[PDB]
Amino acid sequence: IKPPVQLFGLDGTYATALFSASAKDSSIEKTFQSVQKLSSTISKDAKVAQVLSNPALSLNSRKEVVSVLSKELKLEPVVSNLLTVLAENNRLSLFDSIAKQFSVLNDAYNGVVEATVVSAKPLDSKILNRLTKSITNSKYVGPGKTLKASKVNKLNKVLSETI
Amino acid sequence: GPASGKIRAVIGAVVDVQFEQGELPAILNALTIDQGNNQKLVLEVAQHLGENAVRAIAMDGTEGLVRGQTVVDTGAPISVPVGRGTLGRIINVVGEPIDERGPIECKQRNPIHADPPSFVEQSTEAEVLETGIKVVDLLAPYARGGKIGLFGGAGVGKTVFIQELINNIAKAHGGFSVFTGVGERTREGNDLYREMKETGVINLEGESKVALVFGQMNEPPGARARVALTGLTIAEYFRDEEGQDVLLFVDNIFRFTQAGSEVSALLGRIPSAVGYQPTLATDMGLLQERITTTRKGSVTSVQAVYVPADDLTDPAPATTFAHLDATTVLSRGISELGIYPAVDPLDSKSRLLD
Amino acid sequence: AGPASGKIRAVIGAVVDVQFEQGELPAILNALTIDQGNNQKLVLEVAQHLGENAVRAIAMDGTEGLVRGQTVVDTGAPISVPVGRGTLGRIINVVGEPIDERGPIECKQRNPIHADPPSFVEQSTEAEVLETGIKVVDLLAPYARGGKIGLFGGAGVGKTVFIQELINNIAKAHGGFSVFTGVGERTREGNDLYREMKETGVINLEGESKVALVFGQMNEPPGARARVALTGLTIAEYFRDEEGQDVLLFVDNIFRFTQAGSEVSALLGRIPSAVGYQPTLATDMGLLQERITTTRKGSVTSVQAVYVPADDLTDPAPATTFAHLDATTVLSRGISELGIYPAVDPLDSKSRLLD
Amino acid sequence: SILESKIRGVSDEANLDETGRVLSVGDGIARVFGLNNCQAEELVEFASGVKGMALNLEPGQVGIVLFGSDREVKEGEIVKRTGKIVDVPIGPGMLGRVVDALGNPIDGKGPIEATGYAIAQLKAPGILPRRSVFEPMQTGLKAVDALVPIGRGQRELIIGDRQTGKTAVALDTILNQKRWNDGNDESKKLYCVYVAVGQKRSTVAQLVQTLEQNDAMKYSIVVAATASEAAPLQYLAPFTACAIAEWFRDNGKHALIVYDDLSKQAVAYRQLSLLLRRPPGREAYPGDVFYLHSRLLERAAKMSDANGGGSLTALPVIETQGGDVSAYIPTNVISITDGQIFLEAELFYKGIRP
Amino acid sequence: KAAPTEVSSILESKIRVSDEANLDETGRVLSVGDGIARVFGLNNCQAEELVEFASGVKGMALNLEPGQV
Ligand SMILES: Nc1ncnc2c1ncn2[C@@H]1O[C@H](COP(=O)(O)OP(=O)(O)O)[C@@H](O)[C@H]1O
Ligand SMILES: Nc1ncnc2c1ncn2[C@@H]1O[C@H](COP(=O)(O)OP(=O)(O)O)[C@@H](O)[C@H]1O
Ligand SMILES: Nc1ncnc2c1ncn2[C@@H]1O[C@H](COP(=O)(O)OP(=O)(O)O)[C@@H](O)[C@H]1O
Ligand SMILES: [Mg+2]
Ligand SMILES: [Mg+2]
Ligand SMILES: [Mg+2]
Repeated sequence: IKPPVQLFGLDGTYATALFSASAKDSSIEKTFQSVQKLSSTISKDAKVAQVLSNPALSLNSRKEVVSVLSKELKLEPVVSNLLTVLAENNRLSLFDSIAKQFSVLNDAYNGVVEATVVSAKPLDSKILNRLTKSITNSKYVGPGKTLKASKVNKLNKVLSETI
Repeated sequence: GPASGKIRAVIGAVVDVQFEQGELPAILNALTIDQGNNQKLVLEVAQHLGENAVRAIAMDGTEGLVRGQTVVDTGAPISVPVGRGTLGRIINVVGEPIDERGPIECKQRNPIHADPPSFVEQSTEAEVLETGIKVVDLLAPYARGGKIGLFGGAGVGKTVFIQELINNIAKAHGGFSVFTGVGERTREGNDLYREMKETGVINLEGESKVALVFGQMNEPPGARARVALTGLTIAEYFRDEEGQDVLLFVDNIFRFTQAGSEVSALLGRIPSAVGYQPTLATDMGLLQERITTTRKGSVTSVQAVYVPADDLTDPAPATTFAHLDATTVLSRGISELGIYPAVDPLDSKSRLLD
Repeated sequence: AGPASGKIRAVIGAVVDVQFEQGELPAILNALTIDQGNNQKLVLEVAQHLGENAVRAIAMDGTEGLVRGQTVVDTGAPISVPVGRGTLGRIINVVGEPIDERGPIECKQRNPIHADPPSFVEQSTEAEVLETGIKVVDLLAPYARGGKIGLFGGAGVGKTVFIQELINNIAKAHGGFSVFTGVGERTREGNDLYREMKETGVINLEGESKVALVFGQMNEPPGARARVALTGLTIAEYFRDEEGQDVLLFVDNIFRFTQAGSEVSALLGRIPSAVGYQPTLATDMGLLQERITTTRKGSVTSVQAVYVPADDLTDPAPATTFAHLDATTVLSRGISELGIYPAVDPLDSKSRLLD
Repeated sequence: SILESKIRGVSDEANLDETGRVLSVGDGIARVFGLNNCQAEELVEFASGVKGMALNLEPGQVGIVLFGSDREVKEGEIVKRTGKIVDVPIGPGMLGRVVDALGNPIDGKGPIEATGYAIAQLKAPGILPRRSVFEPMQTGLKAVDALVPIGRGQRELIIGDRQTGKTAVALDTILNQKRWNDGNDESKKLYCVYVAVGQKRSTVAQLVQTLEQNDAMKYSIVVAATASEAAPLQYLAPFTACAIAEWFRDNGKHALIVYDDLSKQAVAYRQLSLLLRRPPGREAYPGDVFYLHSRLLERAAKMSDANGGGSLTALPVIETQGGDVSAYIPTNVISITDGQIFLEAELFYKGIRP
Repeated sequence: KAAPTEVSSILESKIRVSDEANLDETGRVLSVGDGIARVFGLNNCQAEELVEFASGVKGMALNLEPGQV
């Protein structure tokens, strides 16, 4: 099963290949919380980040990081198989790219995205995009909206072209 | 227990060996590979790709090797037999005898990869060497103990020039000879051994004074490039440990640079001029500097170069002209007129013409 | 202050990749300062942007001594150079600094080296002849006043002697100021040109000068040689637009500008063209030749000298500059060996004022 | 936890600040994983004893070029940093010994009495610290002193083919200065600086023996740089020889450098750049081919009276192929030097020497 | 910046059970073009060995790398 989200084709195919086998028997909600624990214990920790950029590893320092971040962490399903495929193919240096592509699939097929003005929009999980944008723009413009560039730059360029 | 490895990739002569242990092999190290023919294989390590894996170059055919075979390391380089036991026998690139006369009973076995002489161990001279030709004793005179180059194209007279000089100078020189043919023909190797036995150069039942080294163009790329290092190791031991005027005869010298260019594309190196290797001046300078005259003994090198499609501006012909004292270029235009041989007087120069 | 500080991530030759923050990255053709160990600095011009909060910069000096992770501050604008009357008589560099040991250039304004050329409506055509003094230049291909002049020739034919002889009889009696900007010259040619102008009255150290000296030979790296043409043309363009004077830009040689860009084009991620050249040969040569023209504010007689590669006019650096020059003084190597001083071709030289 | 997983595994010490681990090495190149505080063109020392020069600095690795043999360097070796750049020895005590490309003595006379430490890649002189060439460099030849006379501070090229008079013109000018160097006039004496790059082992020993017998090796620096070493040693022979001769010109003496040859230095720089994963240019060479020869020759200029009054003469020999001067490396060196000496092969064979 | 062999199609077979058929002698054709055929498998296949496709075309395994042939 391939969802219509594209997401590049070479670098973004790591999380898309594992999402097909993980979408059976309701195993998609547990993969979101387990993928966040692997990136938070290798970045801001200064302990297990001694083989992130080095070309050593080799079985010893490659299989010990996948077992310590699954047994004592928070993994029991097929979450331990994701780190083993990146250790033998030399792909442990880009762990943030594999965890960021997994959260984009659940937000696209079960919610809205994009933006609008100022900050973010609302990203509702209704159905159509036209019926949800008109009901959320009137409630967000009144509440808040401090409004603290684009309209001033377009007016100055039109006056210089006619002179 | 020796260092055992596993084959990971094999593309022609290049065979990537992945060692399971942390003690990986060094460069220019002989590696063994058992198969099933009472001969095994000889693989020389070239570089290391990393991740407990080094790219090796086999000296024979790699047909039949599967992914995951046992690769044992010998711990040293490709050793060969040296001394007086190699005179009269036909050795190969790995030091094994190919004359069907038993094994070479040698006392010591020196490696094929060794450093050349330094600046303090060199010895220069200016002794002229009489060859017998009228175009060589007046134009470009050869020097005793130096490097002689017989350049020329195909069909001009490169193989006939080295055969005529060895039958009138090496037969009464006193020292031992070293005829190491690299990139020759199949019929040239058998005809050279039969002619030297009837004249008194190689005696199978007596005393000999000429070392023969096999290695034609019928082998792979690893055996042709390593044929020059095996023949030069036997001639260097007779001039340093014994102190004798050895005579190294290579035919041809252009096959050493052409064999390394075909295997340089699979090792990761980029191509150079006319599709050659990038280390052309480094590989040719390491082998030509060791075949010189030192303080313990001299070494008259009489090699022959092959012009690439009749062109002296190639990367394998112009780079070998700066490491020879006397040059003998053979033009293709004078060979069709009736000149025997086609000795070009406007191109052959030497350092003893003073 | 909000200075855009960057970190050096890669350094191979003249190209140096600097990694900055997200959103605070500099634009193209921006000067990047770098603190070294001496009292000077390491100027680096941003060429392209590789992405991921990183842009590849080209150093204008020696790249030896830079480590991975050094501070790289951005100036915010391009390579500023000193303009006005203060640059006359002093030896300026590619970054706008003095190299004559005569103190700093007291300039009130500093214009950038990277600027757009003139439009089609601001061009002013002319048909005036300029007398040089030679018998073969005043009869065959006459030089046009305010146009581009190209002295084509090979190595050892007479390219450097042709620009020096014309400056001692036309630039010394002109009303405007000169601008001798040498790019890709020699070490001995720079010292001999400055000493000859002081004894004739062109460059006065204690009086008034009318000749701008811009250093930058082949002794530096590839970044300073390619940026030497833009730094020297910025001082001559200000005297013809803001002041309104007939400037005279002397480039020696003009062929060194195209060869300097191809030396760093292989390390920047570009494919090679013909005869080992860069793919942007016609785009880089047209952006600098169109700005040294004659507009409605003033004229600019460019007397550059093109160097043919081993006497070959069919090269990509010689044939591309023939369409942006009015008078072309092509020299031949066969007439110089017979005794003709100089070797002026009477049939190969053409001009637009020969009507 | 993160602290409990590192106690049962992780790695050891080995800081990557001043040291590094070699991940891959071969064909002279050596990719060292680490060295964050290492500057560009810095001297690196491996664990086996071979020196290195980090020329390519990436974000994950660091390409270092070895100055010797890569047979002792393997994967995982420690590569320490010296903290300085590629420097060499200089001073008045270097006259009389055949030094190499890094300042080490190769003649067997012990240590070199160096008075300072100058870098190899130094900046050339400006237009304000240079004067006109007014001194006279007596070469000894009657055909060179009357026609194309050279002076102290100029760069005279010596183009020509092999065995035509390229190396003979530079050797005659150094021996002709014995009449002024044996006296007491320091302003008329000119120290020689022969930089034999690309030559063989027998050619460097023969040239040093002829100068010592004619009382000329006592005030001449010999830079030994044979073709049997690495590509980084032969390419850095021009920058190391120019730093030793620049000490005499900045004090009040005259120097004379002889870069023999200019064609051998261009082939050594393209071999090390092709193995470091870099794009080539024209004729399978690097992009900065013309900038490498123009920067080393621009430093040999005559200084003014406020800088000491010294000068440095450059004698670069260009090895041609059949008299072709319209090549890539031939036309680049002829348009940077102040004149050239064409050595044709037609008049050299008839007897008109040179 | 990446590598070949296991990619998309070849990377979704080792996560379950890549057995059934004998991969030592047979193999799946992953790519074909310019007179070549990148077959995924052939572990026990020797160098310069004769092969056969599904349509009846013969083949010769030249290079034998890890994961592809
Ligand atoms: N002195 C000579 N007189 C007549 N013919 C000769 C002489 N020397 C060589 N040849 C001819 O030159 C040819 C050389 O053949 P071959 O050795 O195969 O090519 P190459 O010399 O290029 O290696 C021989 O066939 C021989 O007939
Ligand atoms: N009018 C002239 N009379 C005699 N010789 C000249 C004249 N003009 C130039 N030359 C010669 O031409 C040579 C040019 O040298 P150089 O400037 O190095 O090369 P290029 O002119 O190609 O840049 C000088 O050595 C000079 O002797
Ligand atoms: N004045 C001279 N008289 C006689 N022979 C000379 C003279 N000058 C040079 N030679 C000869 O020219 C040869 C040059 O050899 P070499 O230096 O190896 O080549 P190149 O000169 O091309 O570098 C020497 O062997 C020498 O005998
Ligand atoms: Mg033959
Ligand atoms: Mg010039
Ligand atoms: Mg020489």
